[PDB]
Amino acid sequence: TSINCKNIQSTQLTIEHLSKCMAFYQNKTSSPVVINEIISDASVDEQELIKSLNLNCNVIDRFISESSVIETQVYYEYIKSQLCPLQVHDIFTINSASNIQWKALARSFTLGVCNTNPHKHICRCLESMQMCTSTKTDHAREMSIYYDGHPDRFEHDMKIILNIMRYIVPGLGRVLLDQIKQTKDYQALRHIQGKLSPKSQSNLQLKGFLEFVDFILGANVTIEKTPQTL
Amino acid sequence: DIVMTQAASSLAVSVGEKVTMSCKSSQSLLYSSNQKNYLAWYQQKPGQSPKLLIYWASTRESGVPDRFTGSGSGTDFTLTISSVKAEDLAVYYCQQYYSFPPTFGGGTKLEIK
Amino acid sequence: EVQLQQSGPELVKPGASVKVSCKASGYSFTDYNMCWVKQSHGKSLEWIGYIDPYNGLTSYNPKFKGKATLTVDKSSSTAFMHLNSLTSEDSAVYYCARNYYGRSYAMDYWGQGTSVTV
Ligand SMILES: *[C@@H]1O[C@H](CO)[C@@H](O[C@@H]2O[C@H](CO)[C@@H](O[C@@H]3O[C@H](CO[C@H]4O[C@H](CO[C@H]5O[C@H](CO)[C@@H](O)[C@H](O)[C@@H]5O)[C@@H](O)[C@H](O[C@H]5O[C@H](CO)[C@@H](O)[C@H](O)[C@@H]5O)[C@@H]4O)[C@@H](O)[C@H](O[C@H]4O[C@H](CO)[C@@H](O)[C@H](O)[C@@H]4O)[C@@H]3O)[C@H](O)[C@H]2NC(C)=O)[C@H](O)[C@H]1NC(C)=O
Ligand SMILES: *[C@@H]1O[C@H](CO[C@@H]2O[C@@H](C)[C@@H](O)[C@@H](O)[C@@H]2O)[C@@H](O[C@@H]2O[C@H](CO)[C@@H](O)[C@H](O)[C@H]2NC(C)=O)[C@H](O)[C@H]1NC(C)=O
Repeated sequence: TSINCKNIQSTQLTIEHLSKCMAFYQNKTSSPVVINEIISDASVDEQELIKSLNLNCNVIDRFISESSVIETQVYYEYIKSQLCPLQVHDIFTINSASNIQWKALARSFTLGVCNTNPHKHICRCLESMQMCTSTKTDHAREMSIYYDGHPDRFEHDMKIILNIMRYIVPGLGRVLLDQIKQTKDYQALRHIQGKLSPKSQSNLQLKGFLEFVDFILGANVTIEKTPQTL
Repeated sequence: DIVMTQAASSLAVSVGEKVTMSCKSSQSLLYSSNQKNYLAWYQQKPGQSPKLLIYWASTRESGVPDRFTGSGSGTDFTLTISSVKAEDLAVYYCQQYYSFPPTFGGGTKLEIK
Repeated sequence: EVQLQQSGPELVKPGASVKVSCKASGYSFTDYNMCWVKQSHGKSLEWIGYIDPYNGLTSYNPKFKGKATLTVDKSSSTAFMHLNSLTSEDSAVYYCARNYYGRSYAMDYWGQGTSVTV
């Protein structure tokens, strides 16, 4: 069938499926909407509750972070997509406030492979914003000797990637990233990164970063997945 | 790739005197994300293997005397010996492990008089 | 403590191949990778390449990509450097040095060295 972010089926509660309900994935960069019409197709009780929250684009991500109901988080995320299109897609514009914040985060974090080999393309892309066009195969020939067969190093850089993406896609995306970090199920990260690459063609640095993610997920290394809370 | 040039092929000092050697690099060896200079200092006594003296341009390896100090940043680095002893007469090299491949200096021979 | 012993000296006529051994003791051989350094009779020190014993994967200086080939036997904790088609340039002393990924390509413990003469 098809997933409704306002009504999500119980079996659809996996990183793959929940990934589809991220706000940027809704492809609404425009036509921000008054909340009343957004919730016009919902129970009158839930309408009076959501109206009672007094939501706006600044605090909505925090209300999403506070709720313990994943269906409520996904719903509020849908509300965020219709209410806050510019805030949602602000990161993909090559020069933006959000893009500058993310750039500062990337320059501040040091990947393990960067610490060992600062000359590598990905390090240059994160620090000095150069070399940001490189295929996953170049990354493989270069850094496969660094990652393959090293779970500690792989998890080390993986957590950093999860922080940087944590600040790319707030709200539901951040929840999914935290879930991935908690469960060590790092391959599920594809479902986020795969949905972010074609969105990122205008931003070269972002494109190269996500390409690096694509390479690193494919490193020959065995990881054990801790239990899930959902 | 990077080329390392050292000031003196050899320098002669008397025992007890303070000595300073230079190592200059073509490209800045400082990675701003971790703020660490990728640079190292080796001591190679006559007919022996190089011993690691200093790594990161400042930190000195365990077992290296307090006399040896290293400092510098960007492209300019210097190794400084407080009071030279007889045992120190040797060839001192520097290495950049920033770019590929790691490259070495010509070496600076401390001769004792 | 930590020790790296290398094979005895080698005299090889030009055109043949020579293989040098590096026996590691005092540490876990697969946690640190092995670096090989060509030192000519001059003061010059040249970085040949390194090999991760756990990965088996290698990385060579572009200069020595054709001349050198690095392998390892994890059982005996030994690292081998192989030089083929020796010439006049290849006459030099070859060093085997330990390296830890946490401290980029800085070598703390060095082997005894092996003089290869052509
Ligand atoms: C908002 O816009 C976005 C656009 O960004 C849109 O997302 C796309 O939506 C369309 C239609 O829903 C999707 O099209 C489907 O594609 C199916 C095949 O997808 C697989 O292959 C994709 C391509 O991979 C190739 O390219 C990559 C580089 O991109 C490369 O590495 C490889 O070499 C490879 O060759 C791949 O992107 C895709 O991955 C998706 O799914 C994984 C796993 O869930 C996830 O991790 C990813 O993030 C990504 O979401 C997947 O691997 C195709 O099969 C499918 O079905 C048609 O064909 C079958 C044939 O049997 C029919 O049965 C069926 O009925 C269909 O006719 C359909 O064509 C497209 O994949 C989406 N893109 C992304 C990135 O998700 C959103 O939907 C829009 N939002 C809306 C509308 O609300
Ligand atoms: C992916 O990894 C496996 C195993 O890990 C590698 O091999 C060992 C030497 C290990 O100690 C690590 O250093 C490496 O990351 C690769 O090789 C097979 O491993 C099995 C052990 O389960 C071994 O018995 C086989 O001889 C190995 N070779 C095979 C099966 O061909 C495997 O090749 C790696 N795949 C890729 C694409 O790199």
